[PDB]
Amino acid sequence: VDFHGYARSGIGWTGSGGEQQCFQTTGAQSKYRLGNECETYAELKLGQEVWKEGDKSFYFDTNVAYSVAQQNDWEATDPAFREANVQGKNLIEWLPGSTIWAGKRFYQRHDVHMIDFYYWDISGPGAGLENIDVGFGKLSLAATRSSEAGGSSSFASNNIYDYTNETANDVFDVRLAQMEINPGGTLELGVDYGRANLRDNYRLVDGASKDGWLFTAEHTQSVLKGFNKFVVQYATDSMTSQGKGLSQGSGVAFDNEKFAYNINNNGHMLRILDHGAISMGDNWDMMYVGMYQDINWDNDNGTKWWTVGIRPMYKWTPIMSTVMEIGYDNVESQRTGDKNNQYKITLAQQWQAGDSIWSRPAIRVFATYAKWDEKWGYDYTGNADNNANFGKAVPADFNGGSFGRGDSDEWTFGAQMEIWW
Amino acid sequence: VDFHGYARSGIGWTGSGGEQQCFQTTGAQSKYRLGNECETYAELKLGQEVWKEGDKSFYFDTNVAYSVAQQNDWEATDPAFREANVQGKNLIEWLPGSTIWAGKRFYQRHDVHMIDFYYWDISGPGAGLENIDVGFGKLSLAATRSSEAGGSSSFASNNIYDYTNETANDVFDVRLAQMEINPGGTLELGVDYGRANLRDNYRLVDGASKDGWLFTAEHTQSVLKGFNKFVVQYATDSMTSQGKGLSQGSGVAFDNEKFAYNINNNGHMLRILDHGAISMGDNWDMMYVGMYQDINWDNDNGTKWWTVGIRPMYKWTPIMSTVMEIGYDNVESQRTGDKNNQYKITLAQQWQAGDSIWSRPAIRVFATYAKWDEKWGYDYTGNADNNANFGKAVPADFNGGSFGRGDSDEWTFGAQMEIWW
Amino acid sequence: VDFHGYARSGIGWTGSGGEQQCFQTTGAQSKYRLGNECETYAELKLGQEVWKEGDKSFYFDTNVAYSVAQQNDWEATDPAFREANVQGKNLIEWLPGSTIWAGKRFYQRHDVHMIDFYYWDISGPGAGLENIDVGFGKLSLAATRSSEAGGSSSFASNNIYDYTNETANDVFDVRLAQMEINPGGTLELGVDYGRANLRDNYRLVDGASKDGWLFTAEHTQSVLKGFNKFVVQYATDSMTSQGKGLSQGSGVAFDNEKFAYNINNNGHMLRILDHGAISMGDNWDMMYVGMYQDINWDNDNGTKWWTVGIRPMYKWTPIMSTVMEIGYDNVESQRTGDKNNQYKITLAQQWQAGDSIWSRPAIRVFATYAKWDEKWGYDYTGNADNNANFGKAVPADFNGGSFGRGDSDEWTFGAQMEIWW
Repeated sequence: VDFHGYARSGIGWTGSGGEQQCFQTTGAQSKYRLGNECETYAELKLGQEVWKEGDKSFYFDTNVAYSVAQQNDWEATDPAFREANVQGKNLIEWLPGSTIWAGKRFYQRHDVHMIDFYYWDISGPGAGLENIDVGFGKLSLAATRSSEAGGSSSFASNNIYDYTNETANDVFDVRLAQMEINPGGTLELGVDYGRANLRDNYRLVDGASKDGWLFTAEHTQSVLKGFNKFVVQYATDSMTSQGKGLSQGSGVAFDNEKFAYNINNNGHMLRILDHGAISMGDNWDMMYVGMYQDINWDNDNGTKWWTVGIRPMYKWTPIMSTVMEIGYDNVESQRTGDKNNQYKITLAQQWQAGDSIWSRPAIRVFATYAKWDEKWGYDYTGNADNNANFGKAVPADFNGGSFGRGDSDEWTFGAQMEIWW
Repeated sequence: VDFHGYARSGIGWTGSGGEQQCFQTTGAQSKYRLGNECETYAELKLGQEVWKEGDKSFYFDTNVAYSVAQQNDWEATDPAFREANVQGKNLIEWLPGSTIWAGKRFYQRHDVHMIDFYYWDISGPGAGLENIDVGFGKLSLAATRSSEAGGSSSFASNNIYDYTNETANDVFDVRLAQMEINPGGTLELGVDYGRANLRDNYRLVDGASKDGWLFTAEHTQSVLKGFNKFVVQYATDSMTSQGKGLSQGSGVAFDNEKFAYNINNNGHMLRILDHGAISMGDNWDMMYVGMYQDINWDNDNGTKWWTVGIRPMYKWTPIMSTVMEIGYDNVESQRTGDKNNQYKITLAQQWQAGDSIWSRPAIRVFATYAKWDEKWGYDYTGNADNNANFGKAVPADFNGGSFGRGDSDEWTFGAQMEIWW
Repeated sequence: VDFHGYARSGIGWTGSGGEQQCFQTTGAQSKYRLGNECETYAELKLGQEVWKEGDKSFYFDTNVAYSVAQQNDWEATDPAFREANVQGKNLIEWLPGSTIWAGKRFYQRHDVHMIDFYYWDISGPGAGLENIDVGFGKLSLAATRSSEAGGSSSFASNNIYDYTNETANDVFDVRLAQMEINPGGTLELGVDYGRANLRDNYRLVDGASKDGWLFTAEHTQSVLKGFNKFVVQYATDSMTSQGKGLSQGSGVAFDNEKFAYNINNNGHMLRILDHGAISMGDNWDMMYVGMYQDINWDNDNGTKWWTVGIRPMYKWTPIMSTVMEIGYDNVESQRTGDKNNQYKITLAQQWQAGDSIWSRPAIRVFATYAKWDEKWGYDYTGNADNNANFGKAVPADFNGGSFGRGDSDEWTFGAQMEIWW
């Protein structure tokens, strides 16, 4: 039985009082993690090679995830059964070294550690033919699925509230990788096409985006005993809302009172990313990220995002270090032109099982400080029926209420463990 | 740590549109599985021999099941803790080779693969003395439990709605097996007696069945490098509703609005079964089933069921085959004499880890087609209070509404994995 | 992968009718377990040493618990993710043999088997430095967390119902152990300080206890090839309600209708305990417990508790025994001076994997008998709004209703498995 996973768990306090709090800029899609995570999260994998005959083999893999608030011992929770798939390597003579798989599986996820941001992830139930050797590089094919809460209707109606049927979306993915465009550099290219797949006779709202495209290109260059990736992505319509490769072609959302509202996503998004990890000598290691993301929608409710931060680690011993992280966000509302921003600074003393910034288990003792000044927010007051601006970007003082997080300060501090096995 | 289980997971599409659908005849208790399963289902077992001293040993066993819709990545679910038992072999000198066990355990289940039908299953919490050698065969004894949602009352009342207390049922099982009635053939005989066990002073409805019998006889004959089982079962009253060995002696049910209705089951059932798997040479394998089941109840709401189907596999290679399944159902309403029926045809190309129709992991690519013509259905419109025919078999056009599945067609197709380890 | 746990599961019946019942004296905090447990409970641990370099190592540990009613096969449940921590041994040169850990962890629990009573348990999320060698003994330090459902308010109000905010409590623990005060004897001393940690600006009710102390001293003396522990504990205010080391400094509770009531706990508690297990020769083993616990609160609603019982085992064979348990409780209401009491006698024939009263797996067949005479109870009739005595100790016949369990009898009997691996 193979046992693997990820887990993070801990204890913390807030300067001003009570249990620890975490800071994320309103409008951004990520927070700088170090000493800024507030949950016990864990994935327990148990897989096993069930048959091998020479080169031919069949691997079985599973993954059950748990997320709890870590404010008590006995914490009950509905766990999520995220993967249960089978991969068969070399079973097809004519296309050697390639795998065929089917099942619920996390498929080639591309992410950015310090921000816990995943920029290319189409995982879900699915199937595919992986690593076909095309000579200059390796070609892979896959189809995965997702499905939005409602968004379809049993009959034509002008009433949005009639569109409460779960509406399924399909994604077709093609990638070409490990192409050595230069010395030390590699190039991957991928194309994603997603569409809402409707039941016989159901209909979507008028103006519903229905489908879309995602185009990815990533260059991986080896450097300073580390690496540096530079990405460029472009998405259209149904691919813009999630922006990782999954489609939401229905345009319909829901208030907590189950009333439907309209989150139409026709428009486009452009992402420019560069992140990496380099070692500069024997006593220093450092991770870094820089990004610019622009979601411009037809309905003027997009955003323009900027981030940068660095995590330099200095090693006193092969198992004791002092890690520090500094990050900055700035988000501008497409609808109002106002700007939200913040910056975080964390200082931690860790003990890892490795001489790397990439090595875990790690045990930390830390202190974090953050100052923000947010001038806009999302209007979620009311009901999607009571409110006509439900879900729209509005200024901080709109109609005398307060929107946004304010212009304030805070510091927290505590102890935590983190680990992938 | 011993790791075992079962899991099935995949992706699919329906000809006419949307995610894949599955076909089961209204009134039948099973569907022909190949390319006709719509869930990710999985059982993860982790057991371990905890003590051995010679012949004497103690085994610990557990089983946690998960069922999800496989239409998304993160799918939370309440898992079911189905087994947690301890079996002690040879601990009793005077009755050698026998085991004593206690705990929640799946106990000697008899089922029919292609239809996923279990015809003899009394699993649940329980205890027993297993495999006592009686010379001509092996004798086993057990007591297991079940409990219906409500059906008991704290005081005598004429009001059904007063009978909302969980009512427990007990089962006492005795089997005698591995009797060689002929060359290559074996005979098992079993008797099940179930009864509702009431709390001091509680009462059941008038006319409540209260108890019942299940009688089983199964002959296993070795043939064509395979086998063929022929079963005959007979049940009375409380054993007729579930019809696998568990008792439901209260006769009370519940609408989604929690109103109680009366599903009295006095009557009887007779089942005739023959299924098996045979290899005809080196390039062909085939599974087959034939059944006739008649539930005749005192209230005229029974059914008369017929099924037949075959799954012949032809092997191109020791790991590539083409499997095909053809099945047919026909159910007649006891109350109305009308008949529902359907037939399915599936064609699949698989890759297994074996040269057997019985060997998994398996990875499939398939297409299924089904045509049905149902003339009767169950009336579930309304409320058990609003409706007086709530839950009764009624014709397709009864009071102008539509009951049944209709007279239609459809085809689906996709990819799936399946595996027991 | 290391696999460990605990599990208990089984089947039972009640003399007078229905599924088995269990007996616990109203007002006591425990029941004598043998043949008196009514659930399938289980903890599955999967941990693993992930890195070792000489003396230095990092261990990863997890624990998922399941509790079900064992009255049916398929029993769905929300499981509780109770531990997920990392312990690093010898990572700090200057304080050898000591461990630093962080994460959700069960930390040094002290309990009494036959009554399933835990008398010193501060487990929960947390962190600490363990086993520092102080020469005469070993010194350990830790901080763990808990959090009450509500009890805090966003603004000052006189209305209790305004205090519905989850209010977090912190605990700071210090222990000094393995001090050989005598030949064969050891002494542990510990101090716990708990307090409610409020969010900036929140307030607690007036009179709220807010904090408290727990003082523990335990002497472990080796005897009759077994041991005997003698404990003395003293707690004040917020430490009195749970009385194991966790703080509940808010004083607010909640009716099932979510109305808040006031369970103020200013006061103190004193506990005197002595329990142990001794072998007297080769054919006898016996566990025993004696306790006196007095919770005296400012609001007159405390209790004065007394227990004693013994579990003597006689061994016919190295794997067959006859175990018997006899227990007695007597609880007196501080508010009314009335007394509740009961006594239990169980007789069982077991088969263990060991010649010890402490050895499992065990498989039992038993019969239990209990007679009680309760003269007081807690008033839970009504609503915390409807009722002004909601939650108070009141006599058995108060206002003509019946409170308490009565003056009665009963016997049950069945089969069960129990095991820690």
